Amino acid sequence: DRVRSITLGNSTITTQECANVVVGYGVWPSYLQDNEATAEDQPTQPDVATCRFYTLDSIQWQKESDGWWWKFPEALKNMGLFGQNMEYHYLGRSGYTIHVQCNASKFHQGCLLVVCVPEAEMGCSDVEREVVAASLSSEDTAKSFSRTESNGQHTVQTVVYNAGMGVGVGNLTIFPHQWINLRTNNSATIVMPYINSVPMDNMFRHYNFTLMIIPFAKLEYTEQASNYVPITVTVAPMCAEYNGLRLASHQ
Amino acid sequence: DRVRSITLGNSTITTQECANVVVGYGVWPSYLQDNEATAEDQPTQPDVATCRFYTLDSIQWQKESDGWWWKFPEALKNMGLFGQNMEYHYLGRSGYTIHVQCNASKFHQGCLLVVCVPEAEMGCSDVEREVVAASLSSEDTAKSFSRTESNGQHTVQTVVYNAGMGVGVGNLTIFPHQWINLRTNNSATIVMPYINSVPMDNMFRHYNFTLMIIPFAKLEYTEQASNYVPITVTVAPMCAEYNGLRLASHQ
Amino acid sequence: AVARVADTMPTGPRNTESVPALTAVETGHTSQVVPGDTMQTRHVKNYHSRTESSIENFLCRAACVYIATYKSAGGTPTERYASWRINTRQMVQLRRKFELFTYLRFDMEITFVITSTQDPGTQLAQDMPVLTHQIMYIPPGGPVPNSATDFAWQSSTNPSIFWTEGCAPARMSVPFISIGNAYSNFYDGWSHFTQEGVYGFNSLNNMGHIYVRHVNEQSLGVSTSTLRVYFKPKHVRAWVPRPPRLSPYVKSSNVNFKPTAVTTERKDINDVGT
Amino acid sequence: AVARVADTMPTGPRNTESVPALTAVETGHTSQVVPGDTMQTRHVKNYHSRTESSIENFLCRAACVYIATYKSAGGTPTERYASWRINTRQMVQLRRKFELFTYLRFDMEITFVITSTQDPGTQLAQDMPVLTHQIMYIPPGGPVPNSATDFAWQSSTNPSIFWTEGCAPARMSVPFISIGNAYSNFYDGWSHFTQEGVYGFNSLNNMGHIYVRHVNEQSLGVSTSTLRVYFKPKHVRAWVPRPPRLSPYVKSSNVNFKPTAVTTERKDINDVGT
Amino acid sequence: GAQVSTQKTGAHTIHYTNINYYKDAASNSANRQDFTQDPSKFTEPMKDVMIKSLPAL
Amino acid sequence: GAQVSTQKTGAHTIHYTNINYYKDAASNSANRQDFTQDPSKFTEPMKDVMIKSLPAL
Amino acid sequence: NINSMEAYRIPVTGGDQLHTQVFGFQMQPGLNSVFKRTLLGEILNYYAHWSGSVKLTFVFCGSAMATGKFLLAYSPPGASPPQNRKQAMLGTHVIWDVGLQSSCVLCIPWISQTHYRLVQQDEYTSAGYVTCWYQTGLIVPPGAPPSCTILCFASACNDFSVRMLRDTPFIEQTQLLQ
Ligand SMILES: CCCCCCCCCCCCC/C=C/[C@H](O)[C@H](N)CO
Ligand SMILES: CCCCCCCCCCCCC/C=C/[C@H](O)[C@H](N)CO
Repeated sequence: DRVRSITLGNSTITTQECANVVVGYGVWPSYLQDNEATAEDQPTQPDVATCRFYTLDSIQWQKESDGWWWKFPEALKNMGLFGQNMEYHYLGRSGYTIHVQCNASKFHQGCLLVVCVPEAEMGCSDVEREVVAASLSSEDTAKSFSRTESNGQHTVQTVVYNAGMGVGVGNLTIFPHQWINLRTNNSATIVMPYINSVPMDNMFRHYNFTLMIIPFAKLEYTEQASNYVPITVTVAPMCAEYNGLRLASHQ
Repeated sequence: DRVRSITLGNSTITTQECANVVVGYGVWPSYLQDNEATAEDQPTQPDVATCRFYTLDSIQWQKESDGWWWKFPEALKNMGLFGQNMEYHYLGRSGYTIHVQCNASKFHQGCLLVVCVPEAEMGCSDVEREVVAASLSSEDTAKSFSRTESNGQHTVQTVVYNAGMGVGVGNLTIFPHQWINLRTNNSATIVMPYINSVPMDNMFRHYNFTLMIIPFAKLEYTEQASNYVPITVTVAPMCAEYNGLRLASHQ
Repeated sequence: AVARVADTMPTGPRNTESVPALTAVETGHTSQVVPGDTMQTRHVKNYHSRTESSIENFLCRAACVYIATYKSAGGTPTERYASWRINTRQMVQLRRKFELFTYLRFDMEITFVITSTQDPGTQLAQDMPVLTHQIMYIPPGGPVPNSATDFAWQSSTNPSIFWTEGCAPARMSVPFISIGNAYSNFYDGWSHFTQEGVYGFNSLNNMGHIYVRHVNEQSLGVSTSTLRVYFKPKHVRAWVPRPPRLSPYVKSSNVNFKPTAVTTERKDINDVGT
Repeated sequence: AVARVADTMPTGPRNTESVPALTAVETGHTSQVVPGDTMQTRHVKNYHSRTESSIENFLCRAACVYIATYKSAGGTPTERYASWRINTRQMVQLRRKFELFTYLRFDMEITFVITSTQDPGTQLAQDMPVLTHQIMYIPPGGPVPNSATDFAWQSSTNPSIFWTEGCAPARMSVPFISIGNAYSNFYDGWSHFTQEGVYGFNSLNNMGHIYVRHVNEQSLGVSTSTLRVYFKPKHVRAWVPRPPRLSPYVKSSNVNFKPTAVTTERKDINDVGT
Repeated sequence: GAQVSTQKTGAHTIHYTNINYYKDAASNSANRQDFTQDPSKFTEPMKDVMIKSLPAL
Repeated sequence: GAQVSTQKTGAHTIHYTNINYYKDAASNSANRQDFTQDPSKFTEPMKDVMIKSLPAL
Repeated sequence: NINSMEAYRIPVTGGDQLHTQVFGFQMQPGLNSVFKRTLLGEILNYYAHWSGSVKLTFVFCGSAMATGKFLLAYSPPGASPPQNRKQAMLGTHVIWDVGLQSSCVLCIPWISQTHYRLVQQDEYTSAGYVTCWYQTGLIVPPGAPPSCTILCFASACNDFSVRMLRDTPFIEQTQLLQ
């Protein structure tokens, strides 16, 4: 069916033209068991105050646009009380729910690829050098891809067909993905569990997964139609818990 | 027995010369039941991240000192994650545990009265006027009493024998109280439950209770002894929960 | 049997409302359409299997990971032994096979292939006994030998293997020796909590070093030797498969690249010839 | 399973008279306080073990104990063979591991690693057969060979092993051969009853000697060889653990030292940086 | 100790013997005959089970 | 002679075989799987058993 | 102070107090100037990996008429080290009242994302800091010594583990000892 509703915390999300819900690699986000845990102290578990939908900034799908990416959970640094527990606790563990919505018309056309890339290590633009943190993820805005080659000395290689990683951009469909076809679809929701090699990790020096939105089939329309087609991203943490409470840093 | 230990969260408090534990008006701090609750939405319950011991500032018991007061929960505005949930949630409900410690010697002497006054409405110094909020409670320091009459136009009447309220200072022993006699005692712990007429209340415009420390028998010593006797206050919230999550204000 | 492939069940003509070919990729779903839905097929008993395509049969083949040379000369004591911070990034044929997966947990056999020669110049040997090599593994933090004939070559706790030339290659087994629960091939993050330092997997690589030397002086001439290390991962579990790499590698500590074309060119879009 | 570590049982808040943190070191007692007494913990199932930290897994690793050289020349017959009064004090890496315990009782495997070379000079060999070495153990009091080609190299009762170059290293097993009931690493006392003589463990070391030689004349040139002895103590029981040593060793028969600082310096007492 | 297992032969004396000589589980031979698979996690990672013959939307 | 014992594996065909070939007890392999311990002799070498929760003095 | 007995002693003093730290060091039991040469850190240097929870016991060796209270804090490595008692009260801390029982065990928990930490640590497997601050201060009677001495102890709990034997980088030699 095409109508869904996802209620988390004090916030709901209603859609009327939905494809389905892709759920990670099969499993649902849950809490850390006693069989796998290694932190000795008691973990905190804020149910409603942390696990709720946060709406990020809006971008503009232009006719010459090529792609964007957000790195998580760094994109929700100043989003409510989820970002306040990250500063006070040394450890964190959470799953997510990534709702991406872009409605245009019956007369517009286009396509998007919404992947969630775990451990998306990204390559620099000047080889024999290294990126900096200010070039990987902005504070709330989207870092975009470039159609041509990136010339910078400390930026990500933001070419689009190599996906910023050195791999084929068509082969990104292994990861949990949907497609926003403006002919059939309106929104794309992806539920990602906690994917890491360690049971918990500090969510300041480790981007857990990267959300990429890439238009494979570009946007065209007619001059009678609208000329502003925005994309909005709404991400909710799910089953979040923390350890290691100390002073806030930073700040 | 004289040795106790109170463990809350990731923090413990050890004493070796304890009187007892006064527990409010008989009852223990607990969570709000479904029989009495009026807020419809789900409340948050941070166990370890909020309900733990917070050490306030230290004062100096001089030989001519007369008293201090702290208003709660305004004194823990910038204390950890307890103060971060107060800004984000419109409603709050918590009990407390007030450990006050002052060790001097076998050769010092003195006495203190540690009361917890629910709804301690305080009188201005210029009658036919009204106090301001900056004169009732500082950001972390203690507001003190004066031996003489207060002459200010917008301050509390900080005379000590009227206790700043218009009542007798000897009759403050109705409230949950201990005594730090330096002959027999070293610390004073008081467990206060949630005392209000409403089930929950916004903890910015309503000081729930005021902690007062008043020396009835003053401090004297000999010149061979130490001349710096400080008092330290350590307050832990207990069974804290919140409702009404919105934007942080303030700030 | 195990683990065979599915058979094609026989199919006749049809005129149905249940069309299985028409689907929707927008849900992020790969279709389960077998050939019996779009054409008439016959009952064949497919006896093929996927034993050669499992994870354990794909990775349990030894691959070279380093090539190290060292001398037996006099002077320049850095050439009298070789060093290796342990990597799986220096040789590309095993680096690309590992980097199809994000995480990996396995045991390993490690085979050392040492092959020597005689160095030229005056005052040659003309009668030499066999050579013997000591291949010491130093866990992270141990005493590093500054040269050959050092005190750190005693190895009372470091595992060392002694090997004379002419016999079979040396080989031992190593368990899953990581700190975490999987060898992270990719690490999207930093080393310091202030988002500064070393971006990438090079901060997670803390496995130790490998030192190899000649235990014999000789006393007449020089003979170089070439240690080649071989890695065979066994008892392999793997998680989160990645796309295979497109651009060629540049560095042994980075995923840095230069942007390459997606495929090789062809003449036309409809180029069924020739 | 065996031998795992204890789990942390879950803990809530408390207000008790039973304080477990306050103790008294004056009784000479190390406290049994687990983290559940001073903070709230959660139930984790700790699956770690202490198999790698036992006595047998700590000491059953071979370490070098001697390095001995000998010739095949003509003239100076003391260089034609090597000697060793058997010690565990000459190489430091095994000396420090033994000296964490006062007493020790074990069996042993002893591996000999012999590595030769060709000595320089005129009239070289240019065609030599393989070398063979005889490694005779003389229990205390036996006939000492004065040189190579002696009558004492018959060894009708002394255990000897003959080893050609090019094969695997020689290896045999030795039981607990002490006079007492434990190898005393430390001996606070003398040798004579009048409190005179040799103070220390050097009077208790009566284990015999080890002699190694070439059984072949050659008849053309000289080839030096280097015997390296390796000790692996197995079936180990140990008693009375000692503090590990701080100052570096000087002598092979003494605990004499020079007074060293207790640690390395740092800038301040409150030096949490950087 | 004699773990008699079957060899690898193609479907149209097939048994072998194997002893574990060493005291460590990392010392064993490779687990070349574990042929499990579960491709539904990447092919069908949906919340609702999708039928082929029924329409998707 | 076949002393079938268990290998070393981590808790979330594990048996090996061992023969004693030589006539001496010092000829055997190492006793790497004896994991007993008794730390009370150095941690609590007291005459009276001390309780944690009860005070020492 | 390393060529004397004063390395093991902590100075505490009289007036007034409490704008000063008592001591402070990183939590690195195998690689630190503080406690790699102790009994715990000497056996740790024979291994590469370590795990478990570490105890710290503090004896007050002042006079029997001296009072006092201290704050013994431990901080996870997520943020900057604390500079006063307002930043150090948020971490794991106990409060030690000096009395008839003259010891207090601050038990550092095992909080990390990995099951094991390296002995020769780095920026990845850092464990944090251990600080100590005055809660109230020393109050002595007339005729008593005004300054005292605290001793520090370190040992392991019952869930400590080591792994991956290696040689210690603590002792060296050049030639054979004669
Ligand atoms: C002289 C005796 C040599 C003993 C040989 C042991 C040394 C090798 C130990 C390390 C090998 C473990 C496997 C390592 C794999 C890579 O590091 C991972 N893919 C990266 O995390
Ligand atoms: C040519 C055949 C050689 C046979 C090899 C046997 C010689 C070695 C016998 C002595 C070794 C026994 C172990 C000795 C240990 C130390 O002496 C003790 N730690 C000191 O008391």
